[PDB]
Amino acid sequence: ATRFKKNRKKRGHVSAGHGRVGKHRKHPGGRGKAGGLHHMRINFDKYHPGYFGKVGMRHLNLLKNRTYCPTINVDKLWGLLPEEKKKEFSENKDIAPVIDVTRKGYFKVLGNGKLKHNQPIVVKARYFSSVAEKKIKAVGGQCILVA
Amino acid sequence: MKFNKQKSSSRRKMRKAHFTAPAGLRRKIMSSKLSKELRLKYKTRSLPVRKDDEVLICRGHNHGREGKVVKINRKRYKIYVERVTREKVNGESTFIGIHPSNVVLTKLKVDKNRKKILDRKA
Amino acid sequence: AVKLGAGYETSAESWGTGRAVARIPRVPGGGTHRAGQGAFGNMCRGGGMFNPTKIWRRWGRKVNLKEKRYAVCSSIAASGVTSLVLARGHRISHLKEVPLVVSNDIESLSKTKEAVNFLVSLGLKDEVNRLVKSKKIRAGKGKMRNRKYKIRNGPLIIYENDNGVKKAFRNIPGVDLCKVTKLNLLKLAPGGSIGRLCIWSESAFKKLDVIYGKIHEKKVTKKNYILPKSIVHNPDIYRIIHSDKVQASLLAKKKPC
RNA sequence: AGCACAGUCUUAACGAUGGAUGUCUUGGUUCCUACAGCGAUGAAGGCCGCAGCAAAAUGCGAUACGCAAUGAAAAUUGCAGUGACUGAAUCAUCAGAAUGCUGAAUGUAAACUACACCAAUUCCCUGGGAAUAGUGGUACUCCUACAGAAAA
RNA sequence: UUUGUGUUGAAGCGAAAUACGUGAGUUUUCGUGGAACAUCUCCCUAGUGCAGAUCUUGGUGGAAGUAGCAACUAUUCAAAUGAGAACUUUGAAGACUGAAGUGGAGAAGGGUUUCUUGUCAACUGUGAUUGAACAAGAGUUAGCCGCUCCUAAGGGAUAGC
RNA sequence: AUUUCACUCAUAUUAAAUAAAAUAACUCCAAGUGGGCCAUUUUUGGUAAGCAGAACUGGCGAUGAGGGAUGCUCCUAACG
RNA sequence: ACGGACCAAGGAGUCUAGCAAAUGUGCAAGUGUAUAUGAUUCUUUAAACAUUUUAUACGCAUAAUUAAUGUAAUAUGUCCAUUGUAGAUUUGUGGUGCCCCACUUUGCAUACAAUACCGGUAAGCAA
RNA sequence: UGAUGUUAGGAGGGCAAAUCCGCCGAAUUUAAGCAUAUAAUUAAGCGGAAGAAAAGAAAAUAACUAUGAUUCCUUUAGUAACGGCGAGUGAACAAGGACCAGCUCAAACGGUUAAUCCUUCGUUUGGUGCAAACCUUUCGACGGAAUUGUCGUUGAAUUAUUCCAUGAAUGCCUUUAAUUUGAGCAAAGUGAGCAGGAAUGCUUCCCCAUAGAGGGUGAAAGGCCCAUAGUUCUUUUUAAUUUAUUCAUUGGAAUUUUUCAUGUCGAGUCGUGUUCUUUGAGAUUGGAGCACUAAUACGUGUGAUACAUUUCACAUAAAGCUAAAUAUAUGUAGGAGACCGAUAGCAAACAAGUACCGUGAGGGAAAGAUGAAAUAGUACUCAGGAAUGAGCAAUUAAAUAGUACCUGAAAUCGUUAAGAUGGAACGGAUUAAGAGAGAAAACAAGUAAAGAGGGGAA
Ligand SMILES: [Mg+2]
Ligand SMILES: [Mg+2]
Ligand SMILES: [Mg+2]
Ligand SMILES: [Mg+2]
Ligand SMILES: [Mg+2]
Ligand SMILES: [Mg+2]
Ligand SMILES: [Mg+2]
Ligand SMILES: [Mg+2]
Ligand SMILES: [Mg+2]
Ligand SMILES: [Mg+2]
Ligand SMILES: [Mg+2]
Ligand SMILES: [Mg+2]
Ligand SMILES: [Mg+2]
Ligand SMILES: [Mg+2]
Ligand SMILES: [Mg+2]
Ligand SMILES: [Mg+2]
Ligand SMILES: [Mg+2]
Ligand SMILES: [Mg+2]
Ligand SMILES: [Mg+2]
Ligand SMILES: [Mg+2]
Ligand SMILES: [Mg+2]
Ligand SMILES: [Mg+2]
Ligand SMILES: [Mg+2]
Ligand SMILES: [Mg+2]
Ligand SMILES: [Mg+2]
Ligand SMILES: [Mg+2]
Ligand SMILES: [Mg+2]
Ligand SMILES: [Mg+2]
Ligand SMILES: [Mg+2]
Ligand SMILES: [Mg+2]
Ligand SMILES: [Mg+2]
Ligand SMILES: [Mg+2]
Ligand SMILES: [Mg+2]
Ligand SMILES: [Mg+2]
Ligand SMILES: [Mg+2]
Ligand SMILES: [Mg+2]
Ligand SMILES: [Mg+2]
Ligand SMILES: [Mg+2]
Ligand SMILES: [Mg+2]
Ligand SMILES: [Mg+2]
Ligand SMILES: [Mg+2]
Ligand SMILES: [Mg+2]
Ligand SMILES: [Mg+2]
Ligand SMILES: [Mg+2]
Ligand SMILES: [Mg+2]
Ligand SMILES: [Mg+2]
Ligand SMILES: [Mg+2]
Ligand SMILES: [Mg+2]
Ligand SMILES: [Mg+2]
Ligand SMILES: [Mg+2]
Ligand SMILES: [Mg+2]
Ligand SMILES: [Mg+2]
Ligand SMILES: [Mg+2]
Ligand SMILES: [Mg+2]
Ligand SMILES: [Mg+2]
Ligand SMILES: [Mg+2]
Ligand SMILES: [Mg+2]
Ligand SMILES: [Mg+2]
Ligand SMILES: [Mg+2]
Ligand SMILES: [Mg+2]
Ligand SMILES: [Mg+2]
Repeated sequence: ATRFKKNRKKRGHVSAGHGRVGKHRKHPGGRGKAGGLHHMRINFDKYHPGYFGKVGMRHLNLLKNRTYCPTINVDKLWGLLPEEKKKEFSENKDIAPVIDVTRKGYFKVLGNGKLKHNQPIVVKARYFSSVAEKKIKAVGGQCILVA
Repeated sequence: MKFNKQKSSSRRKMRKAHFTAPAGLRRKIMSSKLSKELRLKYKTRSLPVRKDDEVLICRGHNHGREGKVVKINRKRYKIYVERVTREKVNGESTFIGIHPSNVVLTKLKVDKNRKKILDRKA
Repeated sequence: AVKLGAGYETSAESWGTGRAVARIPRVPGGGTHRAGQGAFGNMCRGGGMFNPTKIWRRWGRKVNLKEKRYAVCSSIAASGVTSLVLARGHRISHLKEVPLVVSNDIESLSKTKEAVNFLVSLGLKDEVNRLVKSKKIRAGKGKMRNRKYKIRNGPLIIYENDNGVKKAFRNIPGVDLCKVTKLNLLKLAPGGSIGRLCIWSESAFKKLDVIYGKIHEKKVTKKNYILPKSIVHNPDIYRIIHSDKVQASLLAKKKPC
C-alpha cells in the first residue's frame, strides 16, 4: 500500500535519499551479471565460491521415474501404528505386527535410531540397508523383500 | 433493473433515452392521473392526456384553476390550458406551459380509439 | 486501466541544442497551432502518464481456509455478548436475551407488513426507526457512478429452510437474510466491526451443533475440523489478583519519590 | 464661492482585465457475454445530384430529407401549406418496387463527358396502333459439352 | 462502518479574529454565492502535498506613447456629395510615362476578382463617403478560332522467358 | 598429561593508584562515502611560490555566538 | 561560475516477476484443498460455502554424500535418550538486609572443547 | 492431336484482419569494448482461409504388475541439455483434469455380358403460405463419359439362432414439463400548518410492500408520471406420455458349426555422403540443394555417443477425410466498475480525421454551462448622424443572471482616502505614536414588587 512507502518521507528533500555527489544514474556498473570475473570478482568469490568451470559426466536423457526412491528410518516405524494398537502388542507376547511400508509411500528402509528391546516386528519393503536390517534382526524380527 | 439483468439501471443510458425519445413513445410518457369519480367508472388509474379533455391544476403558482386543454407540445413536454395566459414584454399574449404530471383530469373526450383502450384496461 | 498507448501517437522528436529552447520532443509540421508544441512526457499537456496503469495489477488475494473458519467462528461468538452488540450501533435496550431465538413460525411468513409487526413486537421499534431515517444522498463523485444513496445496517435473519422469509423480509431498508449452511463473514462483520444483531430460528439454532461436530452427520458436519482453543482459561485477571493465595504472596506497598 | 505642489512607494474600500476554484455531464476507458464476412445477380471507396423558400452535417437516388405494405394512431410548423370524425398528419417496422457516373472495372481510351463493331430498340390494345439515335452485347485465364477444319 | 449539516442557505471565493497549536494546520465572524456537503468511532485504498528542470499550456508586464510610418522628380485653386473630405467625383492649372510605355493582345498559374445596384461591424498599417472588403441579382452563343486526327524524343501493354 | 579425594590462598577497604567503568558483549538487514583542504611541530624536490609530495595531533568541510575594522581554517568558546 | 521578467494550473522511486531478512497470524512432522467438480450458489454473487459415499495428484520439508555403478547416520547390552567446564530454574541448611551471600541439590538456551557414527579420498590387507 | 469458335452452361479477379495458415527477413540493444552469441526463428515486406482455423486415428511411449488418435489447463521444471561453458538460453515421458469418435482410397476378389456416372427434355405423388415461393416424389426418352477402369465385396462356400429395410384400411394423434422472441395487466396521500417565485424540505395525521432498482416532475418523492416485484397470453425447439391392427414381397446383416486358401500392404521414394540453415538435440533435431541410389514383411523403421557381430521390445513410412474441449488490441449488439471528470478521459463530450499546412508520402488542432420557464431574450420616453447612454419607464425571486450570459481567484490597471520620500527597496530584535475593531475572565450572587412567557408533579 502506497500509504506506508519510504519515498514519502523524502518528499520535501532534494535528492530523494541518493546523494548530492554520487547521483542515482542508470547502470553504472553493468547489466545483470555483467562484470563477474573482472570487476565484480570479490563478491563472486566470497559469496559463490565454486561458480566458474565444469565437472562431471553427461547424462543425455534422464527419465527421473526410473530411480525415484523415498526412504524411512526405523524410528518412525512403530509410529505408523495407532497408539491403542501399539499398546496391545506390547502387552501380548506371542503375536507380532507385519508392516508393509510401500502401502504408505516408502521404498527403502534406512537405519537410524533405536528399536524397542525384545519387541519383535516384521517389515516388508523393496530395499533395505545393512544396519537397518541388523537392528530389525537383533530384537527378534524379520525383513521381507517385495516387488 | 431490479431482478432482470437484460435491461439497464444506468443514469447515463436512460437519461439519454428520455431526451431523444421518438415522437410515438412521447405520448405514453405524457400521461396524467384520473379523478376518483373516473376511477370507479373505469378501472384504470391513469391515461395519456389528449387535446379536448378537461383538467384541474394541482401544483405550481396556478394551482386550483380549471379549464380545457387546447394544445399539446410533444417536443417541449408541456400542455396548454384555455384561460391560463401570460404577457410578453411587447404586450402580446401567450399560454403558460404546464407539465402533464402536475395535473389531474376530470372529464374525457371519448371516441373509437379510446373505447378499445378503456375496454382492455378494465 | 488506460488505453495502451495514449499520448505517444505522433512522429515528434527534439530540435536539439541551439535554437534557445528546451530539449523536449516537439510535434513537426506547420499551419496549425499544434505544430512545435511539447509532445510526450509526463510533464506535457497532451502527454503520457508516468506509470500507466495495467490490467495485471494483482487485484485479489488468497486466504487460508483455517483462518477464514476461525474468523467466522469468532464472529458468531461476538454476536452473543450484549455489550458488544450495543457498541456496534444497534438499539436493543428493550430486548430480553441477546442470542434471541424465535420459533419456526418465522420461517413461513409471507407479507412485509407481518414481518414489520413481528419486529416491532419483539422490542425493536426504535431500531427499525434508525434505519428508515438514515437514507441520504451521498457526498462526492460517487453519484456519477451508480452510488446514489447510503443506508445503515440492520438485523440479520438466519434460517434453515425458506417458505417465505426470503420474500417477506426483503424490501425493508437495512435488513439482510442468510441460510445457516452458507454463513458469510462479509455479512456477520460489516466493514470489519464485530457484534452484528442476529435473529435465529429454532432449526437454524439447532443445526449449529451439527455443523461444528458436536453431533456427527454425513454431508453436514465440517470434515475433521476442530473448534479452536484459547491461551487463557479465564480472562478475569482482577479476580485472580484478589484471591487469598496471591494476596498472601504480595509485598507491602512502597513509596514514590 | 474657497483650500490641497507634481512624481515615486506603501495600506484599505469600490471597480477593470483575465478565466483559475467549486458544482454539473446524452462523452471517454477497461472488463464480461453473444454473433460474424462482402463481391461480375457488380463490393469497399470516390465523384455528381435531390427540399416552396436550403450553406454544412445527417438522410436519400431522376419515384431522390422520401414511394408501397404492416403496427400505432392527430397532429406537423419560421412563414406558406397538408390532415379524422382512420391505407390520410406524425412515429416505428421494413420483406414489395426503385437504386445517377465510376471503381476488381472487364469494347478501345482518359488533365477527352473522345472513338469503334454487332443486333434497330421500346411501348399500348388484342394481328393492329404508336414512339424513339434511344437500348443491349463485345476483357483475360480456365472446366464440362458441342461444332466443323487440319495434320498424322 | 458509525452518526451528522443544508431554501430559517451547501461547497467555493474576499477581508478578518481579545481564538487554539513550537509547527504543518484546525476553528470561527461579516460579505458574495445559489445546491449540495461531511465523518477525528475505527479501518481500507491511490494517478496523494512544488519556487526552480534555457520545465508544458494559457494569460499579463517594464521597455514605450518609444524605434518607427524616407526607393519610384510634385503638387495647387474652385465646386459637388456627405455627420465628417490632403489621399471619393467634376472643371481649371503645373507636370510625368516617352512606342525597349503602369499602351494594346496571349501562355503558365488563379477561379468570379468581371458587370449593375446597395452599402461600412471588421479589413483597406494616417484619414476614408473609396475598394480586388461585405450583400442582392446578372453575365461566357462557332461547319470556317482551337482541342479533337498524325507522327517525334518517349510511356504503357500483348506472346514468350 | 588427564581424573578423583584431602588440607589452604588477602577481601567489609576490594592481592598497586584512579575512574557519570555495563552508555557493556555478540548476531542480522541496509544507506551514504572512496576529487579533499588548512594550522603548529618533524620532513623530501625546487632560487622560490597562496608550488608539488609525506608523518603525529587539532580543525575547516558539516558550525553558528563574542573578539581580530573587514576575512571558510587565528584567540575565547561550541548552540532548547 | 551556470538557471531564474511575473502569475495560475500540470510535473518525477511506481507496477509485475523471482529471492532473502525482519515482524504479525494459523496449524505443526507436517503443511498448502492445484487444475477441476458439488451445491435448495445466482441483483449484488466475477463473492461466499463445500471436497469424491489401515483413505498413494503435485510442490516445499522430514537425510546426506559421490563424476559415477551407488551406498546411507551410537546398537540390543537398555522406552533408553554420548562425555566435560561455565551457566537459567528448582531442593535442603546457616548469614546480613521476597533480595543478596556460604554450603548442598538439579543442570534450560548457549559458548568452548572431546568422542562415536554416515558418504568421498589416501594408507594397510585383500575372494 | 494441337488449334479455332461473341456456340450452350459455369468458375477465378477486388475490399477487410483481432484471432489463424505459408514464405521472406534486419538492426537498435546486452555482453560494462567486440567479431560467435543475444535481440529473434521477432519488426518491416509478399501470398491464402474460417466463425474458428491448424492438428489428428501410431513406421508413438516405455522397460512397468505396463499404457494407447489430436488439442488445451495444473505439474514435470528454470530441471536433462546448449553456451567466447561467458553474458545468456532451454524441451520431452510418466501423473491429475476438460472433452471424447472414428473412417475412406490404393492393392486383393466379381466377365453368359460397366452393375457405374452426367447434360437436356418430359411426368407423378403428399404437404405450407393471401400471394411470391418452397419442400416430397419414382417413372421414361434421345445424347454423351467410361475397359488407358466407374461400381459392389472386404478371402470364398456351407450350417443353425436372431436382427434390419421394404407395400393395403376403417388406424390414433391426446395431456404435461422445460427452453427462447413479442405484447397486455400491474398496490399505497398530491391531507392539514411554517417559510418559499415554485415542495420532492420541516412538523403533524394516515397507508403499501413478492414493488424502498433507476429516470422525470419549478428544491431531497415507496403512495404525482414512466417503469420496478409479480402474473397472464404469444412465437420457436424438445423431452417424456397417448394406440395399434390384420394381412403381403423381395432383398440384406451379425454371431455359431463344418470346410479350403495364406493373399496384398504406396520408388528417383527411403537411406547414405557433402554444403547451408534451424533446434535443448551434443562424432548433427528437423528442412532444403547437389551426387549416389534400396529391400519385400524371415522386410523395413525407432529404442538421444561414432563402429563390427548378435539377442529383445515396440510399430507398420513414402495417399486421403474428420466434431468437442482452445484463441480473439477487428466489426456489431447487450451489461457492468473502490476508473477520468473539459490543460483530465480516445486525437475528437460540439457540422473531428473537420478547419488549416506540405509538390508528394504525410502532419493535424482550438472550441461544454443564462433561467424553473424566452409560449418571460429587453416594450415606452429623452439626448445623439450613428454607435451608444440615461430615466419618473420595464421582464424576473434575482439583470452586479443581458446572450462574449453559473461562480468569478492571481498576475496587471483605474478612483478616493491616510501616510512616507537627501545616490535602491523590503527584513530581524524592541518599543513608541496614530487608526480600525472588540466584552467569551477583563465587578455585583441574591432579596423584594410587578408584568410577559415556558415546563414538572399530586
Ligand atoms: Mg537531510
Ligand atoms: Mg542533484
Ligand atoms: Mg565522484
Ligand atoms: Mg535569449
Ligand atoms: Mg491525455
Ligand atoms: Mg468534491
Ligand atoms: Mg506630494
Ligand atoms: Mg471468406
Ligand atoms: Mg455517386
Ligand atoms: Mg387497409
Ligand atoms: Mg396505417
Ligand atoms: Mg472500359
Ligand atoms: Mg489527349
Ligand atoms: Mg494476365
Ligand atoms: Mg470539502
Ligand atoms: Mg437551483
Ligand atoms: Mg503526481
Ligand atoms: Mg509554479
Ligand atoms: Mg518618433
Ligand atoms: Mg493610403
Ligand atoms: Mg525621365
Ligand atoms: Mg517627359
Ligand atoms: Mg529608348
Ligand atoms: Mg469591380
Ligand atoms: Mg460598386
Ligand atoms: Mg486606416
Ligand atoms: Mg466577396
Ligand atoms: Mg481552323
Ligand atoms: Mg517512338
Ligand atoms: Mg568552529
Ligand atoms: Mg586586522
Ligand atoms: Mg554548467
Ligand atoms: Mg538567463
Ligand atoms: Mg499545483
Ligand atoms: Mg517469516
Ligand atoms: Mg560401511
Ligand atoms: Mg576363497
Ligand atoms: Mg555493447
Ligand atoms: Mg554501455
Ligand atoms: Mg559501440
Ligand atoms: Mg509482420
Ligand atoms: Mg483474395
Ligand atoms: Mg480443418
Ligand atoms: Mg504441458
Ligand atoms: Mg522444484
Ligand atoms: Mg549447436
Ligand atoms: Mg531462443
Ligand atoms: Mg490425463
Ligand atoms: Mg482397385
Ligand atoms: Mg426520485
Ligand atoms: Mg419503485
Ligand atoms: Mg506401408
Ligand atoms: Mg541461432
Ligand atoms: Mg525411450
Ligand atoms: Mg496416414
Ligand atoms: Mg487435414
Ligand atoms: Mg461506462
Ligand atoms: Mg481533450
Ligand atoms: Mg426565494
Ligand atoms: Mg445553476
Ligand atoms: Mg538626484
